Amino acid sequence: PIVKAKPTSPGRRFVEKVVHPHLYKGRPFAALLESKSKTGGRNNNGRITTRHIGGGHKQHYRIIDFKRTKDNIPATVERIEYDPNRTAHIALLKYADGERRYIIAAKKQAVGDTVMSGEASPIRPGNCLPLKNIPLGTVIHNIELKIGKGAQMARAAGASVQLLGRDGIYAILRLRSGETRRVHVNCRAVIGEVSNTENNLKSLGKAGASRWRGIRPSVRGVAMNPVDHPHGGGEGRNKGRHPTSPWGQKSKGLKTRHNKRTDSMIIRRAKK
Amino acid sequence: MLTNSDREQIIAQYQRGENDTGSPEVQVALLSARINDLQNHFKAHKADHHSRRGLIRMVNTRRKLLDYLKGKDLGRYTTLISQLGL
Amino acid sequence: RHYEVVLLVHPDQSDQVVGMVERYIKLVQDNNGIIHRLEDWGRRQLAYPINKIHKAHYVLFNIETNGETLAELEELFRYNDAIIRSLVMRRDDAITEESQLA
Amino acid sequence: THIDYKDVELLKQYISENGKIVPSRITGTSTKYQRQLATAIKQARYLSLLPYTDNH
RNA sequence: UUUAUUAAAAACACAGCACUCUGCAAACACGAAAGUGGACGUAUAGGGUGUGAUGCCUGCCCGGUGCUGGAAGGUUAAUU
RNA sequence: GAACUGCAUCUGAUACUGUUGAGCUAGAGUAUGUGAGAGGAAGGUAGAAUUCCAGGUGUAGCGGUGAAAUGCGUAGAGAUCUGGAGGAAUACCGAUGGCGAAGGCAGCCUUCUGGCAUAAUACUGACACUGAGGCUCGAAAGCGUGGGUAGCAAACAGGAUUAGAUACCCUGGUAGUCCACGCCGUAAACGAUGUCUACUAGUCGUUGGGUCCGGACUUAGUGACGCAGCUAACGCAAUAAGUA
Repeated sequence: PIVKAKPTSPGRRFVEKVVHPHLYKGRPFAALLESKSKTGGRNNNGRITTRHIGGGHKQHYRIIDFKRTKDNIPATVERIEYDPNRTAHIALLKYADGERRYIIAAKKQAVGDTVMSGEASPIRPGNCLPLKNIPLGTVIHNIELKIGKGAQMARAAGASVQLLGRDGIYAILRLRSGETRRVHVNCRAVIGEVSNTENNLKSLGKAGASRWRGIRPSVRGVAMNPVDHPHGGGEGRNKGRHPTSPWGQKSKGLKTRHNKRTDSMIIRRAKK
Repeated sequence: MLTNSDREQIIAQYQRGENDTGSPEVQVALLSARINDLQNHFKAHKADHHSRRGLIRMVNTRRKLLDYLKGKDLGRYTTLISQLGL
Repeated sequence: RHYEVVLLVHPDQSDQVVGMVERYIKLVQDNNGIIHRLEDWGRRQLAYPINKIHKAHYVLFNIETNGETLAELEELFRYNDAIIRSLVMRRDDAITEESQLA
Repeated sequence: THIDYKDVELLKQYISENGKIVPSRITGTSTKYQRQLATAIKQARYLSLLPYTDNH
């Protein structure tokens, strides 16, 4: 849940942290770990290709099994760990044969329960099933887009999808973005909603809390000069121009979707 | 809730005589078990306000009976709340 | 606690209803349950079209079981895809005599 | 005497041609049995033994 | 935090708020492309824009210019 | 002289109050069997209907009003048929009917759960009533955060009516209404009638019981009348506004 901080300091007056006393306080499973260094949002040309990235805490990469190809072999949840690489929690699995893996953790998933993968699996949070073996109306996550590729959609804290139905070899889904989508019925999904449902509910409280996460400050375009931003310029405060990115592209309703090969996989979107 | 099988067991332990079921000790013992049993119902239904008024009533009734014993037989009172943990 | 459950099976899937009933029968009898009545009403003309069909197969069977097994039963009915409707009752007594519908 | 939701033949004469429960001022049934009459019809309607209305 | 070397501030940033884009080969950015970052992330995420703790709040105008949706009609390129 | 109502200290009395010992069951409770109920909380589901989206038929209107107009419609509306999405409420039953301390509570089903009504036996033996402060609960509206959003609809926009019309009427329409968790603590929160006792003509309904022989009686509610009595009058009148 959330826990407000006492206003003992001005920097602590609006710190509202998410606290989970049920998650592992120890260190992650060593063998499922990878070194991972910050990039500062720079590509192989050394250029900033995504701004406001840089800094933060060193963190390992936990190798999450987004594929779940160990079918018909039961695994028990050894422990639920915190993951710095994502917002969701991760369950340490313990397969019958002793092999240990990390998966995204469902909200309704605790330590000790058994998780199954494959086609003949119970409909319980944690199990990974092809979209044809999942009855309509259940809440799922970790949605595959290609067969055998691994989970792509609904992988963030609190993510969930509504399996609306089937119209042949596709499965109609309703994503949290409000977009109705068809996906091949042979793709897999995991039952339940993703844990850490109270993540959006938090409040960092101070500028240094965002610096701890690798985020650098962001300078509004109207705070610039015209040589740096289309919004730059002016004696005093002024916008003067239609809102636009520093590269000259509208940011108040201009739709930017170029794909014409996936255009037939999308039923509709939602207007609100 | 308490069943008949266990309800008769509390009476049989706080008997003041032959099949009395009316003494202050057996009544307070029955209310105490009933009150503790409903603690599980109100942990899952805290918004239940109409049932909780009934729970307060037996809490109030148990207090009245304990006041009566304290005024009637002090030894019968200090011993009874020692067993019931009140 | 006695329970009276009536199932609505799809007419197309009425060929496995005998194997469907015994699956629940064995489930209840396994967990110290007693089947006080069981009858197959047969194909019946529905009063209104359910799921775009006009005829369906009715199965009634009064049972006695615990809460845990009833939860198993309710889950099976919902995920069966052949039971198009179900109605579970709590009966104070045990009913054995044949119902007037059969 | 007693009433159940499986007395569909008996429930027919307590329901009108368009499917509404007949009021007690017409049939004259007791208040106790009308309450049992109403819930039995309501359950029989759910099981599709009796129509909610005469057009569906 | 800032005008290294006349301006340290009411300027910038900031936690928070809103709009909008983006269904993943994501949008977006570097690049001539390959290859990258975004991100071994996945809409509780990522980008852009504005505003700037908090408290009370945030009225009217879609004529203009944008943006989004629609296609009855008018006009309309190469080509033929 | 009387009086100074008083105060003090002794003595006597024991009907009542106080304090105590023992006992009793008639007030109040307990155990056991049946019964009724929109009592409360959590989940699930069903059928109508509205709205929206997509198609088929079809063509010039639809909608609305006291009339109109705004609005929708030749980009194909309205009507009609077939699908899909979604939210909210639960027609009939339905009832001076029921349950709840009040506020309130209606499809159906399961789970958790409160009180009440009822015959008999057993039991405790005055454990009672009321209650300043206090605490709890407490319609609707409203507020906070997070979801949802079909219909209705404050505000708002337009059309009318009018001298004007910041209204009534019309076409739209956002907060709200819905959900979760918290605040708020107020209503003509009314029976304008505090709670608890006992007693006082009667008549006719009705709900849940019970006991007798279709009736009769007895209970606990809920009504319509109507004596005595009360009331300024209205009126109340065993559910008192009568007698205490």
